[PDB]
Amino acid sequence: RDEVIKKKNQNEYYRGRTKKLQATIISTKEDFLRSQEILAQTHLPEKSVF
Amino acid sequence: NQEQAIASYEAAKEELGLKIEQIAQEAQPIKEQYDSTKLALVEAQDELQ
Amino acid sequence: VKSRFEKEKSNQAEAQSNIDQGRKKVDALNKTIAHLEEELTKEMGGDK
Amino acid sequence: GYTTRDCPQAACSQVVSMRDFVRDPIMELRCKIAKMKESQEQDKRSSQAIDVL
Repeated sequence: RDEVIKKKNQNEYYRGRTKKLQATIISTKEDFLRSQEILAQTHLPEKSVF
Repeated sequence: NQEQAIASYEAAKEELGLKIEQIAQEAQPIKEQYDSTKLALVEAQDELQ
Repeated sequence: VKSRFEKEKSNQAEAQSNIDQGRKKVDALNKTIAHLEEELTKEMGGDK
Repeated sequence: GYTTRDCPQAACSQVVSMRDFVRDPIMELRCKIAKMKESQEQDKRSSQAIDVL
């Protein structure tokens, strides 16, 4: 019984970690939206500089 | 940046190590008091029977 | 108190495994930056 | 506030005291089972939101 209640506590901690991962993927989606401005090589390098 | 991240991770790891050392040196009195109060009254139930 | 100790030691072991994964990552990155330094020496960067 | 107070619900005109009430564990069992089911469905919804994102 002690083992199963401690593993339930560990599962609750894993759910909290999953919520933290949800926050992190939200932040990464925000970073994706930010890079959507200049992400696809908007500043093309010079062709014949050499 | 991953180097500074792993450095912060090592700092958190040593902080957690100090914390677990503290809670280990602090929980032993609680455990010994628990087992002492348990064994002292089990014999009480035995002598009651 | 034993649940506190167990959760603390479990997240400590998790941090230790994360430190091991970070060591793997930093040695892989050392290998890749050595490869990039070889590429730079071939392209005559810091060499010049 | 009153030494003899009837139940708020109808169909029972008799007064109910403190000794008349009994602790029925089935009710709290059902409430906590419903709470556990709600937490489980919330966890399922969060996991599905994780998958679709």
